[PDB]
Amino acid sequence: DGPTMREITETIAEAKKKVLDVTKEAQANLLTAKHGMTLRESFEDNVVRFLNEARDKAGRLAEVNLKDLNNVKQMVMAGSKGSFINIAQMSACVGQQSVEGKRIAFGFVDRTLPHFSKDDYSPESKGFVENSYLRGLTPQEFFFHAMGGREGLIDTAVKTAETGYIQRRLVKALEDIMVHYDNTTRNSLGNVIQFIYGEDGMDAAHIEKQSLDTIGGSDAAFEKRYRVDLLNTDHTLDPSLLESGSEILGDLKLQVLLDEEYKQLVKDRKFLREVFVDGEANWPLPVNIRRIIQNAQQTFHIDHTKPSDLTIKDIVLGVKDLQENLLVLRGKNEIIQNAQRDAVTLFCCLLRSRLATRRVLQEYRLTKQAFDWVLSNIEAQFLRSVVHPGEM
Amino acid sequence: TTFRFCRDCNNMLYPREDKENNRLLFECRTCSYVEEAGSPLVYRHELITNIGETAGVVQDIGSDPTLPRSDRECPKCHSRENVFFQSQQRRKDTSMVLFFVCLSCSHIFTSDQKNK
Amino acid sequence: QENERNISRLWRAFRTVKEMVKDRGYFITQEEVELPLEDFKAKYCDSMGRPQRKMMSFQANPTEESISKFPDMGSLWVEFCDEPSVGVKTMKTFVIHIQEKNFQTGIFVYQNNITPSAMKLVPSIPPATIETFNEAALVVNITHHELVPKHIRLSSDEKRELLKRYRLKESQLPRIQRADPVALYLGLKRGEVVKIIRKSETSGRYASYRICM
Amino acid sequence: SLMSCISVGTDPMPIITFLSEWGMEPLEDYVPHQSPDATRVFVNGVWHGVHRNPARLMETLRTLRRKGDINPEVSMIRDIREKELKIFTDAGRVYRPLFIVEDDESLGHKELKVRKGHIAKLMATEYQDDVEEYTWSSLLNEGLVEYIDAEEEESILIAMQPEDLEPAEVDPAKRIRVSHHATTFTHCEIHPSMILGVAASIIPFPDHNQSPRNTYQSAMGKQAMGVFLTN
Amino acid sequence: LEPGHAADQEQAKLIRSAIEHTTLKSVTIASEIYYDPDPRSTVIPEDEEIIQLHFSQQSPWLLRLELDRAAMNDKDLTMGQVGERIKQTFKNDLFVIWSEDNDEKLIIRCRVVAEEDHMLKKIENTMLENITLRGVENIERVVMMKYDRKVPSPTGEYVKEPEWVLETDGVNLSEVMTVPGIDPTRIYTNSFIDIMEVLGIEAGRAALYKEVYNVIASDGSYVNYRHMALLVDVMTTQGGLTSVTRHGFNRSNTGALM
Amino acid sequence: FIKRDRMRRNFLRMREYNEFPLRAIPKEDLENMRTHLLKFQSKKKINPVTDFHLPVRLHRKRKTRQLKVLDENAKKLRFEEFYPWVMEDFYNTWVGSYEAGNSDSYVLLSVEDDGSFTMIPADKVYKFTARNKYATXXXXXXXXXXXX
Amino acid sequence: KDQDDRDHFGKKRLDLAGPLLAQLFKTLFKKLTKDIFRYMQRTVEEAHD
Ligand SMILES: [Zn+2]
Ligand SMILES: [Zn+2]
Repeated sequence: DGPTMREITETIAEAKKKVLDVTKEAQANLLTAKHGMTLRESFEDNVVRFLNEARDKAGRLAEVNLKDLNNVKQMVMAGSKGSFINIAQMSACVGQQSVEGKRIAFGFVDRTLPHFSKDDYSPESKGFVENSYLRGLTPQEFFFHAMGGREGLIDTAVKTAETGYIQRRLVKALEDIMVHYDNTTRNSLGNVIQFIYGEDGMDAAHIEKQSLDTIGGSDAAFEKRYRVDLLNTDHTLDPSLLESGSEILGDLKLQVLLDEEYKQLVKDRKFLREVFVDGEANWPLPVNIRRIIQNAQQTFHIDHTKPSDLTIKDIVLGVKDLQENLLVLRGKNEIIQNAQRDAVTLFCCLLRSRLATRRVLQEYRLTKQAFDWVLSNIEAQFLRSVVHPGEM
Repeated sequence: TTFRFCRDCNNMLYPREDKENNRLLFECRTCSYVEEAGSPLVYRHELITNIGETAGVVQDIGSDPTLPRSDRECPKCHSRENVFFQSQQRRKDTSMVLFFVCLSCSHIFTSDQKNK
Repeated sequence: QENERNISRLWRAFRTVKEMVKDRGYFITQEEVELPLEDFKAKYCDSMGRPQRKMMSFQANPTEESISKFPDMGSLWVEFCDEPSVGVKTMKTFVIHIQEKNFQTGIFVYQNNITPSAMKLVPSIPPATIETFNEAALVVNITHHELVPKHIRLSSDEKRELLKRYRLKESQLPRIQRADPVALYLGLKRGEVVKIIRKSETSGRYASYRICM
Repeated sequence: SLMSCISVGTDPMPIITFLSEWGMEPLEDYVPHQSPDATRVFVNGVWHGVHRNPARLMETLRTLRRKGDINPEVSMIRDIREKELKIFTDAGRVYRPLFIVEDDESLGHKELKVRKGHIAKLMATEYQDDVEEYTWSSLLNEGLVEYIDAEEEESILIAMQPEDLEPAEVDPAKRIRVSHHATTFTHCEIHPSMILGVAASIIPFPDHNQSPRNTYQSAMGKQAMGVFLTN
Repeated sequence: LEPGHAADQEQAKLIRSAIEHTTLKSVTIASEIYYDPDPRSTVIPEDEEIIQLHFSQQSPWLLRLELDRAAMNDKDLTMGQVGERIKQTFKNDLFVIWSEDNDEKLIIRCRVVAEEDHMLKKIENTMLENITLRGVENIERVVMMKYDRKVPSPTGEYVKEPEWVLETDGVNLSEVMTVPGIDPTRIYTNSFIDIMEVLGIEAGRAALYKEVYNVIASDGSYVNYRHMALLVDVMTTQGGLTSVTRHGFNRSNTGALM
Repeated sequence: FIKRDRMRRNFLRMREYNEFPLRAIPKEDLENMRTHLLKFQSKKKINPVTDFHLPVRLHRKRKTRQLKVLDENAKKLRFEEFYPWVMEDFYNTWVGSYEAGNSDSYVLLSVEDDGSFTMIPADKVYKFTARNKYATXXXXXXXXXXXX
Repeated sequence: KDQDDRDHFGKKRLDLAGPLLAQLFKTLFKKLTKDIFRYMQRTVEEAHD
């Protein structure tokens, strides 16, 4: 529209005034460059920054001005073809044409083209294309755009020519490496590269991004979630959650089991604090527990306001009995079981995090057949997520 | 630094220390021509070079069509018709301070507002 | 000035020496390693202010667990040197001193450099060894870095058990060079298998086994 | 490009003979202490001597170059800062024709050398083919168009459109152009569309199209089906 | 830097002033040689003030030089500590004088116990090039950067805490590691070779993995941990770093045909 | 906005002094003597031949059937006279060399006793150089002294 | 002064059929002259017609 075209003209005009002001301050020797660069480098960074800022702002205005009846907006919102840069260069402004990441250098004596003056540092003469593809381009801009196009073609050609050589070196570099029938990655000569493929023994076709609930959350949320007290009123158990809640309260054995589970989760939280120091809880792991829980709730018709028939020993002893069923190595010696525990520690921490008494009795409200079905599905999918021996 | 040449020989005059009268001299090792010293200076390196920025200034610099034109007046003759160009010394750390060249008295006055 | 800075570098290097010897399996208490700088200067520095490295030479005794695991492990004798360039006569006094005191291993720390004749006069008394370390190289312990996992020196029975359970020859294991500052830190020899415990981001605790060249 | 040609080479002897008649001092008589401000003369890279008046000499060589005496394929450059005057008459140089702009006119400002009467006679001869024998050579011998290579292009100021950058001073559908602050326009472009080659000339509105598509079309234009000849 | 001295600019300025290479030529505007036969008395009328102060058999030839005060500021220096450096460089064969910081013109003069000029000119080269005023070798352009660091809060979740981190041009890992004022337990190098040499094979492994992973994440692509781990391990299973070349697996037995 | 292709119909529908004479010396003296020029290279302004002292002396110091290359005339006559002359006494030395390029057009206006002048065309021109001022040399001694 | 640029198109010379056939015809003409003289030397040396 008209007003949008005027807003783009003023947007570019303000950037032109900024480049003229920084240009006058640079010619007056009133601007000191920062550490690491010189005056010309900082000046070019300021000019290029202002021009790209004006081009991006004009592209945003041209994007907002368009309605939903346009087809290019439907193709951009569809995610098939088109982007924001395309409509930003066609509807608003092309932008700054740069060669080798720098402005248009002087191919002549102190000037880019023989059609401008010497010692000209104006953005228009240095490669800025203020026109758009809708109204055509000027010759001094079409020439620089042709330089950028040829540079793009040459760069792509070199990247492909080197990409092929890299591909051959990688293929012929990693070829005679496989996994034998012992879950140990070793080449044809018997040299062991990795004692366990991927340091976990899982194929790259059954891993999904999972969230670790042990480190996530504050300390008040951690103690608010993983503490189910029976003899104390700080984190007591709501008796309306389960049918026998009136008999679970006051039990010392189940409270001791809750103490062991809570201490185990705390040790897992310290371990995760030592392993991942960045603070991220999302990591790729096998077996999706959320889909199993949702399939159990939608399968057994598990809704809200429904007392569960589970207890503390069923969930605690159920998880403890499921942790022993996870097997990747079929050995029975010391080193084999040590590698199995060290290769299953993280997954056991995830299962102990997602399979808490409060999380099942409070939120999930799972029953006996639903919980056992979840255990069988977790063990099953864990037995299907194992990498097959003999894969290249 | 701005050394002289010998007479007839025209060779450079190497410095010779005068131990008798304890004074500097200039000699020619080809012949026996030794003249006195008018200055104790001999050598000057001058690391940071600032000259050459205003190189190539000719009497016919005002007839160059490729050069631009400005409207700033000269501090001497007060002529608004002049031709400006940056430093001729080509280097990475060379500043972009303009050099104004008046088209009347041929004076070279710069545009630096910090140091003049 | 430079004297206090050299005392500080010698103190951090000496602490690194105590940590290195403690990691080898010798009995050095925690309070002996965590000795402050003011006490070290109040012990091994004269009234003028210059430190005395001849008094810093001490003896290391293996722990009970190290003897129980390695019955052939003996005591250690740690010496330094006040000379900037270690001569051959000082090295002769070190070797003869080790032969008199009957130590299984030895550690000699130099300041700048040692003559090549002394370095040649090192494998003279089998099966005893001598570890020559630089004072400027032991300023910082490399095992306290984040990119350096944990290393444990195995025994012969555990090596044969590893090669028997994994069905491997000694050449099929990942090899580690003797020139490794880690191998020099632990003082490894030819045919010794070490275990590397590293904290992976896909299993939490990954173990590896290497063997020296 | 569509108006680009290759030089063929002439004879530098008449020029060297003509320079010494106006006081061109030979090189062997040169003394830098007696003539420091002398301008060096170069003919095909050979330093024959200097001259203490490059203004009148350059004006003479240019006036005689526009009249048709000297072959227009010869490109002469006068580097002021370098204080040199290169003369290239060797074969192999690529040049292109451009108009000549004159500042001294009866209107009070700058204007092209070619007028409307020359265009009228030219079109009269073109549509007549009674005739007036007014062709491109007649336009060249009268000093109205000149060839320029890439060496002389360093010392000239070219204007794009004639009736847009020469006179001195808007619908939002037209493209934004530059200004006319520059006064010393020595030459003017015949037409910008001539910078493209043969294959790119078939492209309709290549300004509104990105360059790599112009390249791909310029590559597909060399293999399309058609009629090459009639025989 | 250290967690105790974090978010501090002056401390980072001290560390930068402790490792960044500096030379005598950096501060030198110009130098000039004079013939002044009398050792004590100087013909130059200005420097007489210096002659009056810095005084209260030797060469008749004088070497003199002038420094940039701005260089004395940007690179923190003292005319005193400079003269100290030269005196402890050439020892006693070259007598030395230097002007005060108060002097609006920084002056340094030196003499010695055929012509003396050539000897002085040799000493000039030694002065400019072979004198390093401060900082360890192969370190330039130390850039202060505010990097946010995720560190655990005592409230149970991580918090971004900006700290000053020193980016560095050039490389010298061993020397930089020993300097006091930084964490010797934390330091990285873009050249994994140095990490291999100094910190050993395991550090070389992890560093290699970081280098590969970097290019992948820079391209804006995701690759599973398994593949990169396998690749890195293969390059390190024979000890050290092994090239991926035709000189990196065709120089070790695998069968003549392979 | 369209290509105007109907221009054929539009163009078809639109169209005190002192005078002294000069003389040429008879060619007999030109056949007897050849006039050459002298130019010194010692920077000293004066240097006349009277100060050059006496006695001034200027003197010049089996196969079957095969193939020859060729050569021309004036270049051969100038190539065979490869012995430069020298002027000395019995000491100052001046050795001249050819100039060649300064031939072209050079006319001499020798002034006689009367105001008239005698014009003589210049044959050649030579540059004399004052040789052996310092008096030193070495050859092999300098070849071995330059190896230090 | 900056380093002399070699990518300046004015410092480049093109070669069409003229220069190419000049080099070619030059070398071929030299070979022709050499062969003719060879026949001359053979004729005068072997003493024939
Ligand atoms: Zn002389
Ligand atoms: Zn003026």
